Amino acid sequence: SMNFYSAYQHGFVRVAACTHHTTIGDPAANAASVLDMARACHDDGAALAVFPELTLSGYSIEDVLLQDSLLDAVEDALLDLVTESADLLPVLVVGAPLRHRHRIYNTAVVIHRGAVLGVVPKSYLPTYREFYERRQMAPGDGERGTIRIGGADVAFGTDLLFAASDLPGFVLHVEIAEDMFVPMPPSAEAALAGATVLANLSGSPITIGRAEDRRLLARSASARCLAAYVYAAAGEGESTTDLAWDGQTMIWENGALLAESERFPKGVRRSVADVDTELLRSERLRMGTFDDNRRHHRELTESFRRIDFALDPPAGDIGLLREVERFPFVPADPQRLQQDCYEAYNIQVSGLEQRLRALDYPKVVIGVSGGLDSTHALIVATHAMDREGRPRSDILAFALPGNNAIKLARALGVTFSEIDIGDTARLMLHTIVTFENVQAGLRTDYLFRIANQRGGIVLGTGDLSELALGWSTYGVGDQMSHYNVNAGVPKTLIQHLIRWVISAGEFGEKVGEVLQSVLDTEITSEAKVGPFALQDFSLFQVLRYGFRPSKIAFLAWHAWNDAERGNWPPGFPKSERPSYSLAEIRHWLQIFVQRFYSFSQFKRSALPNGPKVSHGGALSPRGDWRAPSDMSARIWLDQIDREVPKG
Amino acid sequence: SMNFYSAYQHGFVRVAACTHHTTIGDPAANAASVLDMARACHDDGAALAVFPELTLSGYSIEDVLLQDSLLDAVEDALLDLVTESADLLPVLVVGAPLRHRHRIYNTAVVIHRGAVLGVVPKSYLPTYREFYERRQMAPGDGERGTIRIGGADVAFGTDLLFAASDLPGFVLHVEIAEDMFVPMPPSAEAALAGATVLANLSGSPITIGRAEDRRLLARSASARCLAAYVYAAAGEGESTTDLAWDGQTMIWENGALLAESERFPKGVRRSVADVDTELLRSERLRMGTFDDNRRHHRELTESFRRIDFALDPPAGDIGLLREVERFPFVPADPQRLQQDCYEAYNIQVSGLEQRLRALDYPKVVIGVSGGLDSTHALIVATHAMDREGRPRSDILAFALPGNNAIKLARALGVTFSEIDIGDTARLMLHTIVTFENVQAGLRTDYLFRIANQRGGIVLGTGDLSELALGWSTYGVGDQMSHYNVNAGVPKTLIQHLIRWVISAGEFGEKVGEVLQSVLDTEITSEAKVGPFALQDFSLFQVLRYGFRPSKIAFLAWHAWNDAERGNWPPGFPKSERPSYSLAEIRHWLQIFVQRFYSFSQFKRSALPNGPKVSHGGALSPRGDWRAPSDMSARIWLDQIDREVPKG
Amino acid sequence: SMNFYSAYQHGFVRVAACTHHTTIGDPAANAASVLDMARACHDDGAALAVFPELTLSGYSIEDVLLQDSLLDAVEDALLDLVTESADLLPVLVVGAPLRHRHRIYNTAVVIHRGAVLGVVPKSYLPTYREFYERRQMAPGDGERGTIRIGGADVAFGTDLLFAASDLPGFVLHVEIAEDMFVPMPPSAEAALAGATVLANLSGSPITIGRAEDRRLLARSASARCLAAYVYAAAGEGESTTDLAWDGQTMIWENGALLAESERFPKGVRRSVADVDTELLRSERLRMGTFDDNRRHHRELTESFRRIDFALDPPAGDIGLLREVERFPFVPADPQRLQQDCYEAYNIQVSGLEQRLRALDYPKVVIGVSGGLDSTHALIVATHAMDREGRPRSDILAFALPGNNAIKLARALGVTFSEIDIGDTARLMLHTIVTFENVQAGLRTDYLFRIANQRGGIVLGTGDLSELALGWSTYGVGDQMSHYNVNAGVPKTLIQHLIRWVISAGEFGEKVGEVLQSVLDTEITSEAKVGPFALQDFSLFQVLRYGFRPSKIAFLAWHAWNDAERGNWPPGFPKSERPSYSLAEIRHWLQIFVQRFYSFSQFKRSALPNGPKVSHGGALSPRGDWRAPSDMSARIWLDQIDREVPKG
Repeated sequence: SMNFYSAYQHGFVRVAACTHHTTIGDPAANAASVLDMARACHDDGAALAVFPELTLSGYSIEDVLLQDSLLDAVEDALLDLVTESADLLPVLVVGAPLRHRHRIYNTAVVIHRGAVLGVVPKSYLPTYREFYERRQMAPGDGERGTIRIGGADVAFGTDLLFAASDLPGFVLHVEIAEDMFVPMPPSAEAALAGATVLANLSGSPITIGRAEDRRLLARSASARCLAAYVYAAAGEGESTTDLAWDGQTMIWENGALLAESERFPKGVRRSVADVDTELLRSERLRMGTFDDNRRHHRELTESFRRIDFALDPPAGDIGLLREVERFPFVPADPQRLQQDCYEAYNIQVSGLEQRLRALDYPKVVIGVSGGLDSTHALIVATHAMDREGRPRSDILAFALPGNNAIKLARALGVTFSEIDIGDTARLMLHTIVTFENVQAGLRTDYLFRIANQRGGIVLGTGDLSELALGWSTYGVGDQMSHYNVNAGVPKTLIQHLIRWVISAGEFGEKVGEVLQSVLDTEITSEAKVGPFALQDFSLFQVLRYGFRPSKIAFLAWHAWNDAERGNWPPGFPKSERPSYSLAEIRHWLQIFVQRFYSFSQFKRSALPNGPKVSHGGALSPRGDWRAPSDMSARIWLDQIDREVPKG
Repeated sequence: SMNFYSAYQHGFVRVAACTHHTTIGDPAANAASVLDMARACHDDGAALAVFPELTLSGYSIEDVLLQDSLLDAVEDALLDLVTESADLLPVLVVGAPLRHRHRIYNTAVVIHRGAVLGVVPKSYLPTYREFYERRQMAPGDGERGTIRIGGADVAFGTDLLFAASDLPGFVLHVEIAEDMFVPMPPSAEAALAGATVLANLSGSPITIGRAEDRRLLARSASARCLAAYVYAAAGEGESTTDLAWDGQTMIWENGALLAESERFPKGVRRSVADVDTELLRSERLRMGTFDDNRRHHRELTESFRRIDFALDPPAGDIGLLREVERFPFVPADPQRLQQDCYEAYNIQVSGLEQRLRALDYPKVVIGVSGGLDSTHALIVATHAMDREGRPRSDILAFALPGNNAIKLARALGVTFSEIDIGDTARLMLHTIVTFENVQAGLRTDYLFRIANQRGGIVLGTGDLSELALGWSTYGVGDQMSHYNVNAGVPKTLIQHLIRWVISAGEFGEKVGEVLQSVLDTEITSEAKVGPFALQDFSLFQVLRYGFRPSKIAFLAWHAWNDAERGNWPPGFPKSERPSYSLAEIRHWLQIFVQRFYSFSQFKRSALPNGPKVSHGGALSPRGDWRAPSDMSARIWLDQIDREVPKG
Repeated sequence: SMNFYSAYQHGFVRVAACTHHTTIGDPAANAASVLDMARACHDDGAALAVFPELTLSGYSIEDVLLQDSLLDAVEDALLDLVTESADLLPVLVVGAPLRHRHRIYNTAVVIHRGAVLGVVPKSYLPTYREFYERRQMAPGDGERGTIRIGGADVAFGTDLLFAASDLPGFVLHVEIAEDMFVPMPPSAEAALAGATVLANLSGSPITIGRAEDRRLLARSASARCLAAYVYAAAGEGESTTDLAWDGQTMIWENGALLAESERFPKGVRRSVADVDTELLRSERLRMGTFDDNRRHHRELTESFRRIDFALDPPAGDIGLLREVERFPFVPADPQRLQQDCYEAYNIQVSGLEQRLRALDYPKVVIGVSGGLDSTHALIVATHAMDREGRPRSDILAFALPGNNAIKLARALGVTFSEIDIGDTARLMLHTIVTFENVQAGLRTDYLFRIANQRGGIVLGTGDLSELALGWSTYGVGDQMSHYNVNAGVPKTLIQHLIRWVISAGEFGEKVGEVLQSVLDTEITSEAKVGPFALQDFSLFQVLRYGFRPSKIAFLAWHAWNDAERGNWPPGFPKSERPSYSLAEIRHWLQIFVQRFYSFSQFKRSALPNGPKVSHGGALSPRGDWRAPSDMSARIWLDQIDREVPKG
């Protein structure tokens, strides 16, 4: 029933930061650039278009700001833009010097569908180094009430929110340039009062290092305020009597850069991106201290004035202007991925180290199959022992048949032994896929018994994705161990941790050759539960954000349906770059929500210790995931039936 | 009279962030680690030592926090540390769960010289994902009054400042972990109330990406709050039942990282750095909107309680724990420098572009000597013309004799002409170092006359360092031009902009060969005014911070006296790495303050347009530097006589 | 499209202060005098008519105020005036004792178009010396709410503003007599709250010195409150049992007297004047501390009640009731002009003195052409040298040919030398109106070279009007000098400074004869840029107030079109009293806005030091005028095309 391909119906809001062509001291010309860009934003289906500080006059005109003809021309141009907006989709946020009471104010005028919703004055006017703003303009901090524009009294002040009544996830707040650089910025109080999209109009003459400063402050605002931050600075056309300009625009969301434009461009530029209002909503739902901070500042935050507007956004397929990683646990960017792998590995190792110290260095018993998970756990166990100054021969590795394993153990210098469970199984199957659980259980039973006998503990090797799907023999089974270093690591990341270890090369070339052989042999269960690439994608969206299934399918389809779009991490030869149809994503998603929400929780409910690894979450019922073991997944399956097309 | 080699006498404060060895549930053991580290901080002359969240109990002990024997043992250990501090220099900030009224609070105890100065509870206790803090502990936001510790009632609450009565630049405020992550952090209000050093005790279980998050928030706090930010997280010893720890510590100052320690270390680590309290003071003096923000929140900021203590810091030579760049305008880090050069060049080019458009593309007249400055200006002029779609033959370059110049002009395809001023000079010297000003003036006179005749403007090529020192023939002279693209660029950066242009290679190999020849010929005036490396060093300290001369000499001596210490930017063969004695630095500094404060302002007072380039400042009297043309430098010279040793 | 001849369309508001004929204790008679005067105000197109304190009863009637028949008769008369006002243009402000709650109040009733807008009680009732007011009447300070008049509840209190909704520059506030004499008058808070026109109804028995006291307080109110102040006192008809009355009325604007009436008149009198609401608006726009004062008293100023009314003023030519000086820099009044010239001369001299001291008394090099500007600068240079005890022979004066100059230098006893640039020019024009810039440049080049050679500085002589219009050879040119004493002095004032110096006679009769010869020869460039009388007129309006071009043309046409109207300063024989048509004023104004806003700023952007002289402004880019060097004057030219008739 929803239009599945509509970004607006999935909770996105399309927003634009625009750098126009400045004609200093010519408001009709600045307005014609603005209108042209605003029409491009309309054609793109954008809900918001933010322009540079003092758009209609030029930022850089100093005492010209005070000339009656300049100020009159700004009013005439502004009113003409307002009439134009009757036919434009986006809210426009346009800068203007405007008269109010005794002075002119440096303002952002918020315009929508033929009306002015509000006028927001800059709160802090720098008057130091290259800035002289208090000479021409009055501070807006603490100003409230209304301003008279074109025959209407409209809201004026630095306490205004603009809330889309048909898009509750979109609540706009506006501030100007210096306002975001002070210790207590107006946007931070507005975020706590309910703003989700924070706009900044900037003039910002460019000097060496200044772009880094803008980025630092806008990025950290977006993170600390669990918000999108939409920034536009002035560019070509501002006076270069004493100053230069780079026209930078950028869009941040919760600390992530969604889009940015060319610095020092020839001609106008825009950043345009779909902000996920549900991502912002999900972060604020979970981070309770955000709301405790609002309650601490209740008087400050409860008094904002909320001005309502109806956006009436396009209902159809307008694409999705957003990078959606195929692997939420495996960043495509190589530098970022190296860092993640470094971090995961040390998490795993230091976790195990603390366990070994607290137990006065037991021997470590571990089942090794030659598979990715147990290969990597053995490497972790080895490094933990090395760092604790303990002999590698205190590692007791067991192959348990019902290849690369013995090679790897021999290359590491750990104690390797191979017990054949075939026979004990047989006497079991007699005294009482059955076949295949008896084996799994007898593996575990043995490992524990040897650990008892040898003064050791059992290290587990099962991974987070297996925990998510309940892929595991419950009880006496592979979940059970004294400490599982892989419990927090999703299957999709495991191969990269191994690659990272090989690249490290800190184990020497023989060990690297065996690990490489493991990767080559294992990479090329997924037949029952489907591709781990898709199941790890849904696990992240559910565990981090609680997104509904149709939202997850939509993100997954944009990431995965076309192998040529987007980016792939390192380690994917062209031939190993699969693409998935919506029918496939839908199928594996029905299996995901059933197994995750309903079937699998009981198996997780009694997990072994092991460290949390991913910022996306782990599944410890002592930690990130508290849930009932006895619930149906009916509503999630029904949501898929209702909202995700069959193909 | 001061001890010139004393970092404390130059306004530094030495601060330490420490990660100790956690013994969970054993306060006597945690306190013994703390005391050992605190004694190391004492030996280092540190004024402050901050430890991880809940130091005395362990952060990670969950319901064990509520056990009477744990809480009793924390009190006994805390009191014993307090008695120990009688003999230690630094203020210690140690975490503890402490009983107050109905509940325990997650606290930082601030300890100095045998007394507890104050107890600061955490304001926001996360209870989401891996955090369960509201289960055991009460929120401290809004709590005031006193807490009873060891027979004394001491200040308790999240409104405390600790001010060193003998070191006014050191005013401490403390917050804990999550407190810095909310939209309106307690430290931001404390900065506005007067805090200059903000401490954070953190537990912070480590996950992929989390260190980047800590960095983002601590760095941007330090920048937006014009403060130092001292952060310590827990490491080895915390429980790894569900979580891992990386022991990270770091020290930020105004957005710059001063120090950080090894992640996931074996054993304890500290970051130790000298914070420049005068840098923080100078930034706050200049950025008036910082204080406007305090006045907006007057009620909030005026009610902090200030607790005084006397530090009585070491008076002798304890070195300087701080990286002091030799070239404040030329970052040693290659990536940072590439960025700076990219930015300067585009500033210069786009500045000139706007001037050319506004004048309907005049011809551009430029004097070319073959020197660094005029070589680079000709490159800028060329690129500006290219970008504006204008013919290079509209550039009119003139050699004016009284080599690489004609080569470069020919290689660029601009119009080159060589006028010999020898003869006109002669008739001048007759009709009325004199010799050598007549020449300089006749150069200018000609250039303007040709510009008039040819429908053009004169581009200036003099640089910022020449403006700073008044190295220039005033009037009809080389200062005068229609637009100076070099006016904002200090001499020390010029050579690197040329190198950057060569590396760009966007002009082709012939032009690159000529530029390289310019560098080789020119690099190897400074005999009258001294080394530009030293004069640019002092210019930055004066223009950005207004530091007194003894402070400038001290920084310069630490940067420059030993060629083997510190880092050099790219482009300095081993043989070109000079070192300077204090006697030399003192000599050039006396010349600097006389020329800068007294002699040179009149020549700057009428400068041509050109863009500001460096975040350090430019010298436009319309911009960064407003000063009288008729003042003595007596007090600065006297300060040198009184406070800088002769050698 | 505007009616150019309409004072209302140019932002004037016509206001009247009226002294009526008092019939003590006869309200019908007082109302008939009021109505007669109000009809005269209507016929004059006045927007406001203010009457004396207690108009309807008589001020002086003491306990008769308390008689029921007196109070009833006041109500009946008041209601009848109110019905009459249905047909009158002006707001009427009429005094009445009115019952409210327990007492009568001394009130001003504000009446407009058939309704009572508000009733304002006197705040402070003097009861000392001849005043007994608290005996009969209650204080109004702090009273709010409404009063019942003629079946309507209307606003009552000392917090009322009356704002013309179709004339935003007209916001009225009313106070009574003693209210303006206390340290914190109600009108001062009303000005900060937005009042631009402050009315005072006064009874004010007249004694020796009292008129001076009224003037002092009303004048300084109008200045400190950047407002018009409209004052009317009672006259004939008040009881002379113990007191006399002088019927004074006056209208002040920003410290200037606009109009006043005959003291002790036989019959009624009115002051009627057009208040420039744009002048008040421009002063408040520029004086930021006025608004800082409002923000300091925010609670006080934000709570005024604003009562709106539509004036619907006459749209046609009603003349202009205002003295508009032909020379904003040259007051017509001889005493005022002598003072201005005394002040300018000492400004110039003391400026130069400080420069000479700071440079340890250099020789002073100056180009002397015999013209007004260089003649006067040489006199200034001479007096500065005399005052500093320095020999006149240290002045080095140069004639530079391409008469009165050598006479004047010889008469002063300075060192005179005549260099002929003819020849050096020639060799210049060869090595490369051109002709005529080469000369100007060679003048400058020489002067600087001689200054270098002789241990001196170059004094500039160019004037403010030349700076305004960019009349000057940029660069090496006549702008350039070490110190310009004329930089702040407009051309129109220069001749009067010379006349003043002659009258002083402090140089002796020979020098006076030469100066007189200079005036006679020079007085009788203006062919390219037009009459300096018109260009200085526009410069003042732009620099002081930022008025739009049509407003400037309107003022200039009223000042200049008829030589017989208005006043001329001293020094204008009948034959030298030009008049200008609107077509001429329009033509020179188009040239003015193009040169001033667009063409000329670059030449000013690098000005030499020199002191600000006129309260109207100077053009130092370090001082009064910060503006871009690269802006178009399109909007000002377009404003002229749209709004100023061709002739």
